[PDB]
Amino acid sequence: MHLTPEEKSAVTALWGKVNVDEVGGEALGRLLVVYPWTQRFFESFGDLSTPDAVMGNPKVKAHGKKVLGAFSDGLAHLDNLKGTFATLSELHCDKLHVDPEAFRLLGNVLVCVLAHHFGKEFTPPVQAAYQKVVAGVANALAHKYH
Amino acid sequence: MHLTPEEKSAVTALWGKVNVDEVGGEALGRLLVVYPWTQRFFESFGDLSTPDAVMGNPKVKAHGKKVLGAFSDGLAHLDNLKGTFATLSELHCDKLHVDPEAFRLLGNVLVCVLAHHFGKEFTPPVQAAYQKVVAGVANALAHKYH
Amino acid sequence: VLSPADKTNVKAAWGKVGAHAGEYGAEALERMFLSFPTTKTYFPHFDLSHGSAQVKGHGKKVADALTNAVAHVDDMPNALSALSDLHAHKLRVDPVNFKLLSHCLLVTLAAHLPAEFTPAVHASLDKFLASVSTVLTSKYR
Amino acid sequence: VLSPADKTNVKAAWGKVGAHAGEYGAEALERMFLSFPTTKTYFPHFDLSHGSAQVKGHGKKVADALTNAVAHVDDMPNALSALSDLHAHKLRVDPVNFKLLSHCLLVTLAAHLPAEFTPAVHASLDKFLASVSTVLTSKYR
Ligand code: HEM
Ligand code: HEM
Ligand code: HEM
Ligand code: HEM
Repeated sequence: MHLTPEEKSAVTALWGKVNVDEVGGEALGRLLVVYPWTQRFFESFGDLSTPDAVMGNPKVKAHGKKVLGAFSDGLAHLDNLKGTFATLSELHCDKLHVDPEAFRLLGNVLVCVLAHHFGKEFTPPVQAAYQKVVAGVANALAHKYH
Repeated sequence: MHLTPEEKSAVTALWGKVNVDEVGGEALGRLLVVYPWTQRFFESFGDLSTPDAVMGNPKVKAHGKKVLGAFSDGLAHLDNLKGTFATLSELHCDKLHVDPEAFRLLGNVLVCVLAHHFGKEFTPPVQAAYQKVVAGVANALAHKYH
Repeated sequence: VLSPADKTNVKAAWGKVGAHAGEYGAEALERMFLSFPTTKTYFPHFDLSHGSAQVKGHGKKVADALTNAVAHVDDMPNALSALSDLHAHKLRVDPVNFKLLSHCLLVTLAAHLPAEFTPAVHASLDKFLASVSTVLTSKYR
Repeated sequence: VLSPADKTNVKAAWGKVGAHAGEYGAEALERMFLSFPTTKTYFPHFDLSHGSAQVKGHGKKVADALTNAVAHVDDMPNALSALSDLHAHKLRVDPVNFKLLSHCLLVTLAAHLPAEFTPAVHASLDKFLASVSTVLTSKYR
């Protein structure tokens, strides 16, 4: 990344405080609610007819945990997100047909969730560093599209 | 910059046929006309009140030629655009205060200009090479923003 | 908002398209698939090969809709309601992709109507495509 | 288009902001300057340093205008005519920028209105900032 040692440390330290279970479920559900068109990829999850139905949907919650998990592991390879997400980039392209823009929407949803959770702790400088990571991750994942 | 050898040859073969004086003038004029907000950077250029006032403005023509001149040079260093464009990047940021989005609008306008001029010669695949190119240049020009 | 001028511009340039709208529709698609490969994620079911009949068939449908929008330039929201509903509810194309297509349509027209593709017309067509895209995306959320 | 549920959600959320809108305007700007440094190109004449009174003042101004918009949620176009004017013909900020400030505004609200920043309120506020953005850039061309 073009992360400053200071920026790296900020990312790393807040992350340490994250419950991926809860944050993953919420980020993905919020995505499905704020930007309803992203639901086109989760037809099989069920009833996403309402905020409550999305937020309550266990398939959504569990998919959320899987997504943040992989995200979480990528924070360990911040100096090579490209290589960390290569196989995932091909998958998303070749099997899933997910438009990379959704990677971007999620990213911003993630930052909103983090702010939501951490209040005060989630400062301008901390958000700045997180914005670089989400951007970085999205690029990494979209990297193998052809 | 994922320019395949064949994409690179294509950029270059077409660029051989371009009258940078002319194309520069057209691309810049056209930008001030399609996205009039971009006129915010040229208040000393005089009358930009109408399409003819812009397209014909001697100052717009001269500036266009300058801009495309710089771009042309960039085309000879497709390998090192960031390096090629670093002092300019800094100038646009620090002195001119030019929002980088302006670099992307100009790229698209330029692509329309090349389509307009070459007609059928500007094939789908040639367009795709040029799309990579204008993007790389815009990115190079924004690399030093802070 | 489109001005009388814009309207005249669009009707005139589209006027020139005539019977090539279909072919120009197919070409704008190919241009888009080639320059912005991410757009391809919406056509997994398509043969995106050069001269694909699916692409031909699709380019005509798109051109017909644009032609329909020009015909109803003073009532686009209503002339396109159905297509607006389809995109919002079934297709669910991310908004960003409209701009990509619009762009490739402009390149296509530029490539075919050199005499008409003036700065003024260019600007008018760009505002037009933007308007169409807004309508098609209006019922998204 | 803002639904009645949306309008309610927004008025609620903003209701909670209260005497802090000025502070939240300022905070949103600060987050914007730091996260999207290209936005600074529009404020060369400002002291963009932390706690700058220019930034604080501008923060108030923006907040106030948002307030006025929530209040005229039913007639935004009219309530913000002047502002749409200023932006289209004087300021000439690129439309892409509106989306960055909107985002920094959500983040700020979320970080400050924990209980109130539910998924449904989040969606509404976003739509709202989007509508405000559309209004402010409607006379650009
Ligand atoms: C932070 C960015 C993301 C990461 C790290 C990520 C990661 C993953 C992982 C690890 C899987 C597991 C599938 C497997 O290994 O077979 C997966 C599946 C999937 N992802 Fe992504 N994802 C991301 C963003 C998204 C977004 C934004 C969407 C759509 C809105 C999406 C749609 C899907 C779908 C539809 C599947 C398949 C799940 C299934 O089989 O039901 N992903 N993703
Ligand atoms: C391909 C992208 C571009 C290139 C290669 C380029 C190149 C240049 C060059 C070589 C100069 C003269 C430098 C000097 O004065 O020392 C210049 C100046 C300038 N450029 Fe850029 N430019 C580009 C895009 C833009 C765009 C899109 C805008 C605004 C919409 C812009 C705004 C300006 C302005 C306002 C000046 C100074 C003009 C004056 O002398 O008052 N440039 N540019
Ligand atoms: C101004 C731009 C657009 C217009 C006028 C347009 C119009 C149409 C029309 C008329 C159809 C056929 C509906 C039918 O079956 O009767 C269609 C289908 C479709 N469009 Fe759009 N559309 C536009 C933008 C987009 C974009 C940007 C994308 C994605 C990159 C897209 C993706 C699709 C898809 C996937 C279908 C279904 C095709 C099929 O399965 O046969 N559209 N569109
Ligand atoms: C949410 C949308 C926005 C609202 C409601 C808003 C509101 C305002 C207000 C109320 C003013 C002050 C008018 C006066 O001085 O009487 C203003 C000025 C200004 N705005 Fe906008 N603004 C918005 C978005 C933006 C964005 C995204 C930018 C740039 C990135 C921007 C750039 C400016 C600038 C440069 C000024 C003048 C600053 C000065 O010299 O004091 N605005 N805006």
